[PDB]
Amino acid sequence: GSALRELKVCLLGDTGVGKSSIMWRFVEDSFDPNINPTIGASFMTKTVQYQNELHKFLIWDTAGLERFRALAPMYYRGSAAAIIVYDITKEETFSTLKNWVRELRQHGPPSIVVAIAGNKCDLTDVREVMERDAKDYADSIHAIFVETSAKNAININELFIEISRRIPS
Amino acid sequence: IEEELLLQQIDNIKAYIFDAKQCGRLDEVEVLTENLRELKHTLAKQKGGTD
Ligand SMILES: Nc1nc2c(ncn2[C@@H]2O[C@H](COP(=O)(O)OP(=O)(O)OP(=O)(O)O)[C@@H](O)[C@H]2O)c(=O)[nH]1
Ligand SMILES: [Mg+2]
Repeated sequence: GSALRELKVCLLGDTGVGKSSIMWRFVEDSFDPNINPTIGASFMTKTVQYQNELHKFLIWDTAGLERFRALAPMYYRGSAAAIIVYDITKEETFSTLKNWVRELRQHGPPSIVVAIAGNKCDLTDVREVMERDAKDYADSIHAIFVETSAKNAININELFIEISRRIPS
Repeated sequence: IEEELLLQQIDNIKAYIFDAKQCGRLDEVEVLTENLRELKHTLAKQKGGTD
């Protein structure tokens, strides 16, 4: 209330990139190879101690399926941070991510914390998006950048720790 | 938003509310109720009742 800081965070990105899998790894420490595409938007929370302070993440997990694109503003508006996810093996998903950045910039404060997650980083042999290029783009928009794997539990915690560090509330 | 999809998400948040009320997380009942209010406002707007 005074001791516990609520942090609204929204996951955005193309269908199939791993938004929900990132959330399930963070919250439930599990991975499902057969998780189904999200309908509408899902919700989970997690209470953590980062930077010697208590935070409760309020995580909105949006559907990336096309018919739900117009629903996303109901979830990203008023968020302290937006996590925009792409798939390192599909360059088109990074182009989609740039469209999400434009959508945020049209509708939210320039001060919103943006994190870019290049997910499925366990799939090293079939990479299409070079890490150097994705990092450089993230820097150009003042975003957090991590390559993640929900499957192999890589950089998921780091992602949320850095979001917490950057939110000035 | 395609109207039926908006109505379905309202039903989805109502399901999250039903579960957060059956448990003990009061702060999340409020968070979810706020989202429900926003979805309902958007629905009323799509029907022309407000701007
Ligand atoms: N190899 C690998 N597969 C992953 C990873 N993350 C998710 N997947 C798989 O990729 C597929 C899509 O993952 P989802 O978590 O449903 O992706 P999403 O972004 O929530 O998709 P929508 O809900 O449709 O927008 C699923 O089969 C997952 O098991 C990952 O880090 N590595
Ligand atoms: Mg999903």
